[PDB]
Amino acid sequence: VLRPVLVGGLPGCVNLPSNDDCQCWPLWSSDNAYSFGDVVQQGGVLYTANRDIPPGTPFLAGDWTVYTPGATLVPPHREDASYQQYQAVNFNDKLYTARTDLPPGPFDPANWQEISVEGLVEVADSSTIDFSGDGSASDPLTAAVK
Amino acid sequence: PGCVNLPSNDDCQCWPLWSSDNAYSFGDVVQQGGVLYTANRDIPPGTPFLAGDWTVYTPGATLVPPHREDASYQQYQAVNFNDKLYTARTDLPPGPFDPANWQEISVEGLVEVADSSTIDFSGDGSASDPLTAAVK
Repeated sequence: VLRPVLVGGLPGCVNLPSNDDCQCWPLWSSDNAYSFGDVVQQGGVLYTANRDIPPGTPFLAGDWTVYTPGATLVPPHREDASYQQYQAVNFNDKLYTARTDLPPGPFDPANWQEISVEGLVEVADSSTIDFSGDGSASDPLTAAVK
Repeated sequence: PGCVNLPSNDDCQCWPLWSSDNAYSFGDVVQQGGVLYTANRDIPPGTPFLAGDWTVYTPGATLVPPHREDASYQQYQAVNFNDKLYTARTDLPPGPFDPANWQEISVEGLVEVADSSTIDFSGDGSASDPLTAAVK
């Protein structure tokens, strides 16, 4: 129900928020180059990059990604980023780590650390009859021409 | 200056302050008691500040938390399950684990002791750089 309000009694009947907080994070703008993994605000939501963006491109939704500080991402290998030392990345489903600061370019195994473990490759022979064994017993290529 | 007509100019803060009302999702960041913490699971509103759900935040870190059933995950988020490394295929809602979504495995790359046959030669150890190349 509506009830009167006296003089100066306004603050009791209504409450006011606080002034606007500072935009501590930078603001997206097409006049800036961006490297892999930077941070920007746009429309009240934080975002991060996925590739070296040259200035002038509009805000393509395919480039950026939502930013959630508590997550751990392992993006698939890409031919555009500028990765940092000890940077994780997925290639052909194989984990890897950069060795130094890498400028863009095609994948080059010479610069990426790898972990290794022995395995047991499944083998069938078909027209390469007698394909059998693996690398343990030193018999990975038992096959012969059929 | 007595301007009640206007909102009260308050101090400026650049990190969300915890509350009992705001709903949080796995990974959100809050400021509590002058310290920064991070969520561990989707928290419905009204819950108190249970100490078993918020981890101390340290930006330089890098974590691989165990898989859960009450979390929301983004594409390519990494999780540990049965002592194995998994990565999500697409953003997921809360739910039990299933191989369909998560990347089957993240693996390393084998090595092998090649055998030279009498008809065709073998490769070079199957390492990512020297692929196993055979000739006649």
